[PDB]
Amino acid sequence: MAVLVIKLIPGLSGDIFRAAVELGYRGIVIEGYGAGGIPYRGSDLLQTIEELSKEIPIVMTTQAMYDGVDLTRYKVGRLALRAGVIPAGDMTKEATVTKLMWILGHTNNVEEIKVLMRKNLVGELRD
Amino acid sequence: MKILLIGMGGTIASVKGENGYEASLSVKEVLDIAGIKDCEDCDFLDLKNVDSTLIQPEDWVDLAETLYKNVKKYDGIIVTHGTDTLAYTSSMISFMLRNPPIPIVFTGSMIPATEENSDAPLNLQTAIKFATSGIRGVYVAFNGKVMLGVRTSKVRTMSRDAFESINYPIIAELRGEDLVVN
Ligand SMILES: N[C@@H](CC(=O)O)C(=O)O
Repeated sequence: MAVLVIKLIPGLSGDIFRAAVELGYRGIVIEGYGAGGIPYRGSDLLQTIEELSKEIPIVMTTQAMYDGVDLTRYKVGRLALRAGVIPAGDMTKEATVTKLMWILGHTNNVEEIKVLMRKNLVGELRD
Repeated sequence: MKILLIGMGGTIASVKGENGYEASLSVKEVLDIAGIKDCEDCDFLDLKNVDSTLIQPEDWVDLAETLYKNVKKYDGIIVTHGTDTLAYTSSMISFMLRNPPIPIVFTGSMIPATEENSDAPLNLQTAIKFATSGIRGVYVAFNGKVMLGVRTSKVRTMSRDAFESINYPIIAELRGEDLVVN
């Protein structure tokens, strides 16, 4: 039920994400830019995630306040999907993190955690 | 008819004494300082009395259990909470207490019920009015609005209108003594 939430900034590297997983963090939320995505150059970030995404849930939400996320909208988004990133859709940041903690509270099957984060449990998400 | 008021603390319950020290009112006293005469047949239950910044995930398990054991006994529950993590709790409770049979309304205030021009009276009056509606589920009442608890975020830090429903319509808004749909 230990979750790390890190804000995406230009040039951020996957270094601290490897550290989190080593530290026993069971889930990670990334606050991306706009409609969501990952840089494919300038850092090891994308490769780091394509790696750890299969091992722990990696969720992407937006730094912006309104309108949420859509990883299909851009190639930067689509790549993050291909790397195994779980979109947060139109969820609030509070909903996204508590939803994750609650799910990790009784499962660790990344692939299952992923179908769950994409399902509207209690009115928190448009699915 | 029957409302339960659970207290968790926060600015709403705050009182600064003559010294660095900080004191907290109980949920019963908050209601009475806020000047709520309406609430009748209303019970009180003080779970915590802290600044919401201190809230841990275990605090949610406590709250969940309490709520789950009172949902059948009451027509409505109100939970007063500090604003810093109010939206964290409301979200989490929405997940834990899957299908609530009654309205459960989280509220708080940016200005302690103690002081003048406190937003406590409005928030509580709003929470109570919605606690007595027919509408089951988890909600936040703030600045005259009712918002789905799992779609609410704190958007302002030094301002009465501190909470908004994000990408989701307001459940109801106050308009005199009448709660209006959206
Ligand atoms: N720091 C306070 C802020 C408030 O309640 O307005 C708390 O969350 O307890």
